[PDB]
Amino acid sequence: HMRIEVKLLPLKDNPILPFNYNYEVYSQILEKVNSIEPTIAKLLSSPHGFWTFSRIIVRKRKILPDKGIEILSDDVSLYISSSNEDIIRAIAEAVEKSPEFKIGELSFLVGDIKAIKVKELGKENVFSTLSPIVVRTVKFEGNKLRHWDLYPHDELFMDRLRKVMILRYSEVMGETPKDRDFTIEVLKFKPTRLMVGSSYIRGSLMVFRYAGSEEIARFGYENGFGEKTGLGFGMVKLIE
RNA sequence: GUUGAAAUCAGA
Repeated sequence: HMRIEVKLLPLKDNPILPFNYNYEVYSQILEKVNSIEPTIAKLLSSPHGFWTFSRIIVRKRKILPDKGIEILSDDVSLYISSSNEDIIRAIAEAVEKSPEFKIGELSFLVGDIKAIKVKELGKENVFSTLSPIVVRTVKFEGNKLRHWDLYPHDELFMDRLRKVMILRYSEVMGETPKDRDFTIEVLKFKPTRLMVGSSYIRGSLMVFRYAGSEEIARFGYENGFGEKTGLGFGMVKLIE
């Protein structure tokens, strides 16, 4: 359960963070890490989600709807997580060696990095999404193939999330989990839409209660829930 | 983890 909090310090003031940063944070960690440990960088780039990171966290903020999130605080925070402590250790080094980050017009500077004290998981957990959760299927639109994104109110959601976690689990943990069952109940739910590169990915910001396989619970906690976790999706905080 | 949240919403 290696999880870090990277602190970011905004150059200048009246700083405005753009709404869609996913691809830019992803590709910048991917390079920084590639310089230090090319071998791990290939894990970060995998479709299978060997790690997750969160929304850029701005504690004191206000919404400017056509521009972005104004940072009224001194600092913002990124939370990176992974079940593999080699990945976490490499990201921490690489980011320290190349502390500059550019997002849109803005530029940050990596401040203190902190390992995070992690509460233990029970039989039943209440999770909250730090980055939205993505579950995709495929559909024909006319003569074209389309990503079609699912939300928890969709009938196929639970079915596809099970399948994606079991599949992800086997690839990154190496074997299938002994216990393949779980159910989740949605407490609070909001839809969101991110532009990553050329495309739009839709997902779920949500609070939910998980019940089920202990090995899957702990996998999603560390590597994120759902798909595209590598692009900063599906990361969850644990709560009471 | 002071985000129980953060605009936009099927895209040519």
